[PDB]
Amino acid sequence: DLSAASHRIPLSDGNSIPIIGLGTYSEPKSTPKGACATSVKVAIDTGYRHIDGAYIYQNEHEVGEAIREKIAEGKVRREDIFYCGKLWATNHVPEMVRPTLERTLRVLQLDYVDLYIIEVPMAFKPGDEIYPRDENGKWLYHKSNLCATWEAMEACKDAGLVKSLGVSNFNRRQLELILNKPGLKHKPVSNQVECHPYFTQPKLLKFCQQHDIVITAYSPLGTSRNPIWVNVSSPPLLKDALLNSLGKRYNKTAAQIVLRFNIQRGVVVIPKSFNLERIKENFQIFDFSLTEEEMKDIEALNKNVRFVELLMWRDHPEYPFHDEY
Ligand SMILES: NC(=O)c1ccc[n+]([C@@H]2O[C@H](COP(=O)([O-])OP(=O)(O)OC[C@H]3O[C@@H](n4cnc5c(N)ncnc54)[C@H](OP(=O)(O)O)[C@@H]3O)[C@@H](O)[C@H]2O)c1
Ligand SMILES: CC(=O)[C@H]1CC[C@H]2[C@@H]3CCC4=CC(=O)CC[C@]4(C)[C@H]3CC[C@]12C
Repeated sequence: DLSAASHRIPLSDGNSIPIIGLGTYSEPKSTPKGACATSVKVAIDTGYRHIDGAYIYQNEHEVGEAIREKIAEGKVRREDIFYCGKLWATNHVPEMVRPTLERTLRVLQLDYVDLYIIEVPMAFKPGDEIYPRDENGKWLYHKSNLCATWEAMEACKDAGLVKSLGVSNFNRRQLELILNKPGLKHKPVSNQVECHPYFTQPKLLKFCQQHDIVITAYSPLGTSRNPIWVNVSSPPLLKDALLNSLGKRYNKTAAQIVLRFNIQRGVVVIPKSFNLERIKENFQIFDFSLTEEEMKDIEALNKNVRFVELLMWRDHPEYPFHDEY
């Protein structure tokens, strides 16, 4: 079915998305300059055809540098590359959407993005600062209006600036808001959420499937486990007994096992790695498959505990993690 040379799955709007991609978030202060660019280039050489980034990751220019260099040398045509960008909370005001996308296009120095998604359903105070916090370190929110922001996203697709529209960190309620929006033009084709064996997203996955929405699993390897923002109550996913046990059976690492798990269930995975060897390791998941019994035992590992809770925003009206799914 899926192979290293062909692993794109269809999107509801007629487009397709490579089932695996390279995540590009990396802690700014502790990341060498050019590391992201080198990684994207290595990923493209390894066979990746999907890159996931965000202006707020502060390396979107490196991502564009790498993509342009690979297109320039003839390694791939623009049409063979799939890039997903995101609209941060401080840019949800309708009039700000298009200018925000245009900036990303200018940073990448490309004509369009394959996918553009609302980064979080929560809106923050519009401005230069991506993390609005007053004197008391308190967070400066902003009234959200997903429907209105979505209409502005639709205009971007109508202008040909982006091929597919989607969302990230949206719960069932927030997804219905768009899906049932009066006079909806473009339905979201993807919802990027935390997904892995410890948080399988069983109910959100089935809901999305009912609406032909494809799920993209961010933090598919369980995150970098940075205590500054990651919930480490759960043990390291890649140290899991079953996952490592299964890895031995197929002579694959636990990481490869968890990635295969999600793609086999139709979930797009975007593992991040700026390490030459691990970039290629994560791509080696088409030369084997898991049995239904193993798939069930892996899914049974779900703990319903998120590595990415973002508790500091649990008070925001659009906080998505309060609801069951
Ligand atoms: N939309 C959202 O709200 C949201 C939130 C979080 C993340 N994301 C996106 O999702 C991407 C993926 O998630 P993430 O970066 O949080 O996490 P992740 O992909 O789950 O894990 C990354 C961590 O795993 C390491 N790693 C990679 N391959 C490995 C392997 N085979 N064995 C052992 N360790 C390995 C990486 O280190 P090395 O680099 O040294 O290999 C890094 O520390 C992001 O980079 C971003 O593009 C989106
Ligand atoms: C405020 C703060 O500490 C920052 C540092 C690391 C940041 C996170 C880095 C990863 C990330 C990627 C996204 O696409 C959405 C938001 C998140 C989940 C960021 C939310 C804000 C954080 C938690």
